[PDB]
Amino acid sequence: TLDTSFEDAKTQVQLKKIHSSVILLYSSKDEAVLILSEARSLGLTGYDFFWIVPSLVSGNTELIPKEFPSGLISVSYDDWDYSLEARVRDGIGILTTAASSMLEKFSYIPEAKASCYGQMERPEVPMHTLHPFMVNVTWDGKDLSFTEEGYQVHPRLVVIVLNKDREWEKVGKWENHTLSLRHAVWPRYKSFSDSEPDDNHLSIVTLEEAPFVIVEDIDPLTETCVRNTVPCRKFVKINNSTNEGMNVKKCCKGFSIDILKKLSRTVKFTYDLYLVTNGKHGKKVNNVWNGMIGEVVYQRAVMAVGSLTINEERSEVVDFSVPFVETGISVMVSRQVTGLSDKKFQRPHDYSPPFRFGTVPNGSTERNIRNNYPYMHQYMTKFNQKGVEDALVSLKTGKLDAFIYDAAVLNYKAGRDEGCKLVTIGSGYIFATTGYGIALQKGSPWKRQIDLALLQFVGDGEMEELETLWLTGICH
Amino acid sequence: RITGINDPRLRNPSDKFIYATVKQSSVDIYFRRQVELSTMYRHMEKHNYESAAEAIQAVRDNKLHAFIWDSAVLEFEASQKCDLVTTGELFFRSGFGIGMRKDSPWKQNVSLSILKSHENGFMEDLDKTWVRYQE
Amino acid sequence: RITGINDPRLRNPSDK
Amino acid sequence: HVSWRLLDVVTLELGPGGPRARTQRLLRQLDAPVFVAYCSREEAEVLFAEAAQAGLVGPGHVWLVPNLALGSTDAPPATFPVGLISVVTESWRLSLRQKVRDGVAILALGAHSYWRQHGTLPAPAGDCRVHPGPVSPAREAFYRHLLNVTWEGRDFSFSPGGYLVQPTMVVIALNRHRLWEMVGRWEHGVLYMKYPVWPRYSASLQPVVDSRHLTVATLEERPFVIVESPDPGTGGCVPNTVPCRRQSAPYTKLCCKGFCIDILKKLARVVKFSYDLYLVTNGKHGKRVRGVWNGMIGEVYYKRADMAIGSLTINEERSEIVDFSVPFVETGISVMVARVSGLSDKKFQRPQDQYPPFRFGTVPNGSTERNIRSNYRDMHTHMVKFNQRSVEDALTSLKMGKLDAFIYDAAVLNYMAGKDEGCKLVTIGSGKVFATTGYGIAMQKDSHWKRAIDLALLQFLGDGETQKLETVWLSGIC
Amino acid sequence: VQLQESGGGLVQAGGSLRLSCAASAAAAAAAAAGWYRQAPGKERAAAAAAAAAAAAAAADSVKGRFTISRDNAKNTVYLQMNSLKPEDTAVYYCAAAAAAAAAAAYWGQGTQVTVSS
Ligand SMILES: *[C@@H]1O[C@H](CO)[C@@H](O[C@@H]2O[C@H](CO)[C@@H](O)[C@H](O)[C@H]2NC(C)=O)[C@H](O)[C@H]1NC(C)=O
Ligand SMILES: *[C@@H]1O[C@H](CO)[C@@H](O[C@@H]2O[C@H](CO)[C@@H](O)[C@H](O)[C@H]2NC(C)=O)[C@H](O)[C@H]1NC(C)=O
Ligand SMILES: *[C@@H]1O[C@H](CO)[C@@H](O)[C@H](O)[C@H]1NC(C)=O
Ligand SMILES: *[C@@H]1O[C@H](CO)[C@@H](O)[C@H](O)[C@H]1NC(C)=O
Repeated sequence: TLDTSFEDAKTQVQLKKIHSSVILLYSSKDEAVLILSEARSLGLTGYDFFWIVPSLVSGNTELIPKEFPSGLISVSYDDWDYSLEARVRDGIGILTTAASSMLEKFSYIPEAKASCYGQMERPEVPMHTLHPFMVNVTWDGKDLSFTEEGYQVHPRLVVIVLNKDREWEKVGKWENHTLSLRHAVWPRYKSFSDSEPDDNHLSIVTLEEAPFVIVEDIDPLTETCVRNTVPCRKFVKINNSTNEGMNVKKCCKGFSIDILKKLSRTVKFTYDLYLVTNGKHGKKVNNVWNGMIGEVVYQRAVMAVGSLTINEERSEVVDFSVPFVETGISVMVSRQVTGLSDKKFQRPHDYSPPFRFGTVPNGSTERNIRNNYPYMHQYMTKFNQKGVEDALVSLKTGKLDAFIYDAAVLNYKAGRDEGCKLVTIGSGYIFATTGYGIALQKGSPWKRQIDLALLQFVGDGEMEELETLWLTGICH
Repeated sequence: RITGINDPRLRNPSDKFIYATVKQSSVDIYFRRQVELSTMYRHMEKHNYESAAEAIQAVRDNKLHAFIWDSAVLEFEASQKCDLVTTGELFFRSGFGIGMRKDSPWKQNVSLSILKSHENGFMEDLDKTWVRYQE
Repeated sequence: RITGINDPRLRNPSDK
Repeated sequence: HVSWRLLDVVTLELGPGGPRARTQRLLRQLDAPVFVAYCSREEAEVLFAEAAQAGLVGPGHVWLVPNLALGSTDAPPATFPVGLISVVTESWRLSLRQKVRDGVAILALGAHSYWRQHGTLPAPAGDCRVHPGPVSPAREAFYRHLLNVTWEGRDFSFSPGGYLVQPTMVVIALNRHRLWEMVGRWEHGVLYMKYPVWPRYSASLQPVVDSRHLTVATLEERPFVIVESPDPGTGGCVPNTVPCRRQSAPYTKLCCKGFCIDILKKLARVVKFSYDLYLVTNGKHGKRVRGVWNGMIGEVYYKRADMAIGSLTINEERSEIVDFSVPFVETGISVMVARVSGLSDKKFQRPQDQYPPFRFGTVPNGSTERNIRSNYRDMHTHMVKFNQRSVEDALTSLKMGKLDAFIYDAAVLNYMAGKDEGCKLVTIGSGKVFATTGYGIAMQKDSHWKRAIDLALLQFLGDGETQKLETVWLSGIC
Repeated sequence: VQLQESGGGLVQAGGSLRLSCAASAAAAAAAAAGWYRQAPGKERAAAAAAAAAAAAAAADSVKGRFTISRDNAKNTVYLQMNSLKPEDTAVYYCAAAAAAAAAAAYWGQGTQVTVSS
């Protein structure tokens, strides 16, 4: 709290002692002009801050004063679209109907005072007032019942903002205890001009995959989910493509998301997430791209995280950071060959009937596999698996015999499994060792900082701890 | 597989062993005060009993796999009864104490009496009477 | 009987 | 070396005349417990008067100024708030005769070192009117040879710049009677101080002890507390250790590390209090010789400290006078033997058979000594011939065979067998624990600090880091 | 929201044009604006983009022929195109995405640009 009596920079002393984003204040209109004026000098009117005010602050006017930052949240009653005549008509009905209920109930006459009270007030005192009958009024499609203190329980609150033209514009409505808003995510527009760096608030795209990133529906106890988890706006393809299609808030967690949550506590980020639309990772076909790689090349999001594989083609168009987890490709079989040179893989012309491969199409390995020797892949064209879980059960039943995919996830699936019946060939044999990292837009200044910070956590012994929680070993 | 609290068999949910406690107890608030064990907290809140000896009979009836409780009570029940085994060793230590309303006129004598009992040693004699020799 | 991260032999040093 | 958070930097016009308002309003728009200022004598006067006017000279703030200020060094000016700190060179209190003798000695020693090199005094070059002279090698060599001297219990080694290096100066401050006095020395990159804490002064001569800065006592013992001398690697000791002074006016700066030190360091941050740690003088834990209580209990009972961390066992005798917190580790009486079935065994109960003459422990002046003396007269009488030098000599004697059994605290013996030559063990184990109790934190009677620290320590123990500290500092091999 | 595209016509090869798309909204600071091209027989293709931060990306296919610009004060993005070639004959479209909303792909009626001798 601040003492206006000391109207000098002593207030700025107490005011300077708070560092945070959202500031809430409760003061009068005249003092509001001065306090916001002082903040603009120090810099709290910056682009990163949010001001929240109650109704009484400048609500009952159409001419805004100066020194108020462009962009303000208030919940008021001003009722932009309502009319006084509408309010008066409701008020008149409250008068007549409530008195009608009391008068007709007991033939009650509302005895009036002979004048304004000099002496003749006393005889009307014993007469019962309308309070027992004025608390409850009906009609007009609204429970206009009052209370002891004289405030309604069914009001008409609205939320309103300061637009660019210094003209108040309605945003959302409050009715039947819900927050209906015309805005899904915050607009984040600037303060009063001549101060607008606006170089922050990165957007991030992510895919739902193996334990790197996991998606879940929002818990219905409080329409949110437990702390230590980040919300993310998943798109949908609507119901039967009839119409609409709702951007549904559903928080998501996992490994890759956790690392940036701790990462952005030392680089001061502000972030939002939305998942993918089409495809799984991406492929450069017909000289065009789609996927997260496609998203970044067209500036959909400055950053891009998740399960992303570093490779020759990918680094040609977009830059990559220093990898933090080692991986590659591997093969998984049930319960009889040495590897990429094994003669069994060379030709299916052996005495035994041919066996099959998993080799999920439209991936990263397939493009790499095409590069060295083709004849295996045209064999793989005949039989292509789908998904991940669908592939493993097919191997378990005996529809396939040699599943090929990246090792960083096969070791997990073999670990958290039943009976340890599935293993990888050899002692964790690996081919074409490769790392996983975070890709950023080309030429961005984020390059040096994001690299240095990511390397620092590796030294502090944090990767081991985070690995253990989401990389468990049951068969180990 | 039964061991201390490090295994994936207890770290991750599995139908081989079903864990539970008694509702509205210290273990509940202990497991509800850690973000890192939300899945375990939800699994426990899925179903739990409200009893002391009934759960012992149920596990003795091969209906329940295993559950967790205090040290002295479990250790006495295991040895006093038949065909019971103590799993592992303690992980979180705590004590038992007499509780009184805040600012009571009895704090002073109580502590000195307790320490006098500890010094004389017939509290150990009571322990010998009740939890030492089952004959 | 040595553990790289932390072992009784190595965390606490002696003549051996 | 350290983070050194810096608040802000301000420059202001300090002329003899002008409109004060711009500087006056700005100066009061500040908040920092420590100020450093650099200016001239008149500037010092005007700035200090202005600061005294706009309320920045109370007991809460401290001023630092370099040697450029303070002028005479012999005349104390007015308007100076007591507590000003500055640094001046040595021999300030000496006499002019001493200084001129020092200069004569410097030049004479230079010449004395010189004549051996060349055989005679350097040629005297002097001409007011003529002003000749390009670079002359002989005088240059003389100047070179002049740069290093010694003797007279000091040093004067000049750099290329016209100033001496490796200096010896003294910290100076304004005493409570408006008089200059010494505070701290500085010799070879290490620093000292007259006081362990900074007093600060009220309006009157009486200082304000104020809140916080709790006095805490301890003594050297098992790895709960370890005393280590500072190492020359940094002219001290590294972090993860806290400086500790061995009280007895002069003091040598040690720094102490251990279990209790770690728990105190962890506790300090949450409740946000200040502390200074100092060792006990008389030592030997606690005792009551006709009401003359020594050790940590003696220190805290006579209102000479605020807390006494470290090894201490809660019992009936001690708790009557001094309040305690909750325990944090388990302990009690145990028995140690070379590689008996309890206290009530006839061997310790009936010392009358001469064929197995056993031996005991009983480090005197011990907490358990009072218990064993109060509960069993015969054992106390027959325990006179017992080894008593330390928790170290007993182990050696047992490894020799000069004794048969050892009795002492539990949490220290069970660790002492953890890392030992071979594997010397004890009886059945934790199942043989007598008068089970714990270590605790003592505090002065009737203080809010007692409740605050107790609740904080309960919360910490419920958190579970105590197991981590135990496995870091209380693990053994055997 | 709704947008509106205009600026087309017939211009000889090597000429220039100024296409424009505009929409109404009080938050116009934060919208990606992109240009799409779809010729007969070919799939829709990206041409030029503008980011929220203020970066410009140009497709390598017809790089250097045109240029993009956005006015923060007035809600309209107009595309300045130069050195026309017959390969550019198509109907250009304007679009926005994100900052709220759903069903995110927004397409105008269309403006046809014709390049020929
Ligand atoms: C001060 O330093 C100078 C180094 O030049 C010393 O003076 C010379 O020391 C060398 C050592 O071999 C002698 O051979 C020369 O005769 C000295 N004169 C010259 C040429 O510099 C000087 O000795 C040092 N201080 C002391 C302790 O004497
Ligand atoms: C206990 O501490 C006291 C205080 O330091 C020690 O005092 C000695 O007491 C014995 C008699 O019990 C005297 O003969 C010595 O002259 C005293 N002084 C010293 C320096 O030993 C005592 O040694 C400690 N132990 C006992 C059993 O009292
Ligand atoms: C995989 O590629 C085939 C090629 O015909 C395509 O039909 C299919 O939609 C792709 N699946 C993806 C990208 O998920
Ligand atoms: C503790 O006991 C004493 C014994 O006389 C008596 O004063 C009272 O019962 C208790 N005193 C306090 C202060 O609790």
